Amino acid sequence: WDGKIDGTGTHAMIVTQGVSILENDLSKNEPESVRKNLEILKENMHELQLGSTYPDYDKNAYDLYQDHFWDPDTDNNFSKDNSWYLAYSIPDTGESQIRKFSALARYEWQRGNYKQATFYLGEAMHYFGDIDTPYHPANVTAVDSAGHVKFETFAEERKEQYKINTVGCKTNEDFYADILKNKDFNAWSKEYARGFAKTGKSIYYSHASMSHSWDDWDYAAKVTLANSQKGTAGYIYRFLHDVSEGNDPSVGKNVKELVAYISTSGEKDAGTDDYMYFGIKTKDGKTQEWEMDNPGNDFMTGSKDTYTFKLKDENLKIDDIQNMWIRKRKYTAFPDAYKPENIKVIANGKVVVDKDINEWISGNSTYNIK
Amino acid sequence: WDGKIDGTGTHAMIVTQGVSILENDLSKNEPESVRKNLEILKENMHELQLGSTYPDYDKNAYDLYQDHFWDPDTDNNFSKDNSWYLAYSIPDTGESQIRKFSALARYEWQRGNYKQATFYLGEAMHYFGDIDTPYHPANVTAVDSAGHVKFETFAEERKEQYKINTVGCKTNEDFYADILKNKDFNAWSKEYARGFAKTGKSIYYSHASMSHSWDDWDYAAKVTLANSQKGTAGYIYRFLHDVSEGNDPSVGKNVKELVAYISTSGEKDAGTDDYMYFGIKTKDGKTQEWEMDNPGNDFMTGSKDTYTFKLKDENLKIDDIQNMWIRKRKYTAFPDAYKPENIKVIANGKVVVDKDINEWISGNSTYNIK
Amino acid sequence: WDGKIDGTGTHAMIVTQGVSILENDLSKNEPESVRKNLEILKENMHELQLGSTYPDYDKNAYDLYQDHFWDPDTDNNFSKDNSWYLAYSIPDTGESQIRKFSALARYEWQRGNYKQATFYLGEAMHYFGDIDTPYHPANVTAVDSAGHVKFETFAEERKEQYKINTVGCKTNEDFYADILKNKDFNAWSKEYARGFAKTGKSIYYSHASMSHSWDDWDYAAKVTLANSQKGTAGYIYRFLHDVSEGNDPSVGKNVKELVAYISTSGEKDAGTDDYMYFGIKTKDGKTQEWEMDNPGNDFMTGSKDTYTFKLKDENLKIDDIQNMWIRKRKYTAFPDAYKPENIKVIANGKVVVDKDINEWISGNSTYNIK
Ligand SMILES: [Zn+2]
Ligand SMILES: [Zn+2]
Ligand SMILES: [Zn+2]
Ligand SMILES: [Zn+2]
Ligand SMILES: [Zn+2]
Ligand SMILES: [Zn+2]
Repeated sequence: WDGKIDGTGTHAMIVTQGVSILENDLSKNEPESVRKNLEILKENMHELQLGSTYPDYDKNAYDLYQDHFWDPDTDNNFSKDNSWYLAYSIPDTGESQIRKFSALARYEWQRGNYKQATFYLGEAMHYFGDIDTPYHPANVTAVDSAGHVKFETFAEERKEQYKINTVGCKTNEDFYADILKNKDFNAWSKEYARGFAKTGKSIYYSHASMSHSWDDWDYAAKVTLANSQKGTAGYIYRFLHDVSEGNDPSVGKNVKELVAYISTSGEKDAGTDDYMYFGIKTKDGKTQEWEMDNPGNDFMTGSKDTYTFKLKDENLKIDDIQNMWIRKRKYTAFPDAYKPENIKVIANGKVVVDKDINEWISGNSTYNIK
Repeated sequence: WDGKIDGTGTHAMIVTQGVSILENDLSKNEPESVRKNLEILKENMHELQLGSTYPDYDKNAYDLYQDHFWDPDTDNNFSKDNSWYLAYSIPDTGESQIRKFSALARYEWQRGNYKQATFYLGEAMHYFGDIDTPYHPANVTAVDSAGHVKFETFAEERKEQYKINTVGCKTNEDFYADILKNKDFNAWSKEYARGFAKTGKSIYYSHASMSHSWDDWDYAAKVTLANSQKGTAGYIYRFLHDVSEGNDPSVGKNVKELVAYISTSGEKDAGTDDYMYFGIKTKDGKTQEWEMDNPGNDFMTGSKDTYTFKLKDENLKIDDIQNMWIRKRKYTAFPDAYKPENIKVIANGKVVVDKDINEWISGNSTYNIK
Repeated sequence: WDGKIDGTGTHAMIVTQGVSILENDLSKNEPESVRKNLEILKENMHELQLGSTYPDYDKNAYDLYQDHFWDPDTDNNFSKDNSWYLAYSIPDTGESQIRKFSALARYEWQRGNYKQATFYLGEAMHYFGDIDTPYHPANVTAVDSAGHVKFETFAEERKEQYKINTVGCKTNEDFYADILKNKDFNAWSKEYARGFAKTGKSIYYSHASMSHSWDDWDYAAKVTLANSQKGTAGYIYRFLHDVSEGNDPSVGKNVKELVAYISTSGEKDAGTDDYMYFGIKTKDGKTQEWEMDNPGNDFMTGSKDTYTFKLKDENLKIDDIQNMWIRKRKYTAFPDAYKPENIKVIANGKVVVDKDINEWISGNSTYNIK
């Protein structure tokens, strides 16, 4: 969808209505922790709005230029195993960005950093809104410097007519109750979000592609903006329950993937053009390394980069992973020292590592995170 | 496919061959009721032919302009639940039109209205033929006022060379026998039709898209017109067995959806621009309402409109639904009375309500159907 | 991918690296038969390279003009049953060409014809490489006389930077060990290859379609060429194990399909324009015939044509099929005798019939193969 850097536009309308929806549908029986966390979120509405529009205007989204249109099966295809060369990091998808930003928001909320938690939650909802956008051509025709297309600017002009204020039921029944059933957030999210995204692709073909009339486009905007608002209210309800009840979604499960979220210092020359690798060592002395490389320019000064790693040994638990590190390898003969500010490592929806570094890494060097 | 308003063209050839196929393959052991109903259908061939081409030339198909090309997974995506905002009616698909017109044909046949039953059966086969048409671009390039494209007009010129006169086996064996196995018509139809539609999408990419040669196009027309004729013969065989044996496909199952087929009187000003809602009330006093809104202009004078409703409570049987109604809500301050001629409600492949109304509904009023 | 008729280019690089990969990853425990067959393959590298590029420059690929881009679900859709008119032969797909050429290579290797076996194996890998090529528009824009597109010529210029030399593990662990688990080669191949092809379609939409930048294209070439090389090393490892251990993948299973690979003599006028049919007769006297017809010109002088037949009776074993034949039917009144040189029939991954003919077939005649 469209949105503006000041926290206005379609994206901000969707998360604003998501909270309004929950306030209207919130059952009388919901626990007081959930009701109290909803009021903290309401206090931080402006951050939720900024978060919701930010990803289209971030720099780190690899110089470029933004395109937030994926085939709905991308995430599923990338999860398969066999079909990915394991030494390469997996690219970000709208599906994986929802999970990463969700894990970050839960982590921040729990340590009492509500401003930052809500900004991250907004960013998760941005990507959910994008995967529900009914636009799936092979070749994109962008009309602005932030990578939006005409269907989104058309909906933007008309956004106020598509607002909804209830999902049709209270949070003790059907839609909302089914969202709490699966404890594994990542597993739930993958299936839940995929349903909305596939319906958006069907609607692209039947009503929103460029050959369709303006009436069809208006209809496509109405139904997909109502699906966006409903799906968004569902994520927010799930979020409130997870942080109120102190749910850990990672509890017990194998570690198939690890996600690194790396913040490079804003200091002049802190970025690097050398090869960077992430590595682990398990309890039984087996190791795995990965290349950290996304399409654009990785590890630029002041960037926040995301790398997703697929494990070869699928039977591991988080507690089996004893050590982790980052390793630099010189690309040229000329020094290009690297200064990370902080690294967060996420496994099954939990931030398991949050380490401030703020040290220069030079030459061919291995920096131990743990 | 192409077709003409007088019951000629590719569509009419497909249903004509569908009956010819069944006459050739009809086993010696088929019951006399099936054989007798086949002769009544043969007597009404002209209606089957008109029905088969009519939907491209109907008005109510929302002013417009017609496009009968859907992604094969549309129906499946729309059935999911979670991914549809329940207050909105679901849009018609080629898949859902086959089920609606099939239910109407069975209903009419059983009350001895063979002309009308066969016209409805033709209309069901029109939509099956369309979903088997190998044309699935994101953007459609229509070449006539009825929304046809060049692949269909190319096949139209060559239609007589693609005719088949047998599916390769008798109705006591394989293809035909498997069609009778599943008693739930709607469930069978969904899976059966989807196989032909997906094969049509594969063939679109390998042989029928515009970059392919004329030889490839001819091959695509040959195989997909033979699949259309075979699939059509199968539906007709299933129809003959269902009406001969007095099968009820709705028997026992939960009501997940309700379909309203509304005929608005042809009387001047009978149509309306006010908001229209459909509603039910179950045995335990729980209610649900839906907005009736399709992309074009709903409830126009003399129109026959179709609305598909998704139930929130998935455990209901037909006999649990005690009352149903339609409710009007004024859009402007100026009167715009509405006059329906008849409403048919369909649940799991059965016409459960068939009520003649022919009364003016005004103001903000609730009209009880039952 | 691109490639040249002299056994150079991207395709040849992929199969060359596939062997290099296996040499690096080959476990110390692999049996000496596997190690010895790898050295015979290394001796025949030039044939593996020629095989890998040949299919883009063959004539029989039906005059035309080549297009090796399929939707990933094509093979799966064609296997369904119900959705194919059984009297017509099924068209070739990248998926089915991998299976056909694999069966031919295994057959040749076993009779000691290593040159020809390795050339066939190359041809199987050509088609695997194509289905892993991330290019899936509805309409193709070819830029050379062999049907290549700009994404492939762009990767061709840069091919040397994308080479990999290991899959990341030894052949005693994970990736490689899972490849030997399923004994039914055809079943394994269908699922294995489909994973790579679906990932290629996702990458087409996110990075390789024409609207994406050059950086995105470079990234798409890197990951998909590494997937091609990895998948290719896996097929080659499977091949070495199947021929070393004398595996029969057909053992026990029902015959759902039969594949005919027909070589027409190079003699002047050996080809034919008459209708050609293939037929069988089972132990219980039941027969089935099929039309042999592909989109282009079938049975041209010196051609090697492939026809895939779907059986109606799905419960048959290979030993139930007693007789097979080819039947000619005059198209015109003027003689057009046909001279086949050899017919190979393949069932579940085994060459079950290999008959030299080299006899003229005239008029309306049935030629018994067995
Ligand atoms: Zn957006
Ligand atoms: Zn976006
Ligand atoms: Zn049509
Ligand atoms: Zn139509
Ligand atoms: Zn190629
Ligand atoms: Zn090729």
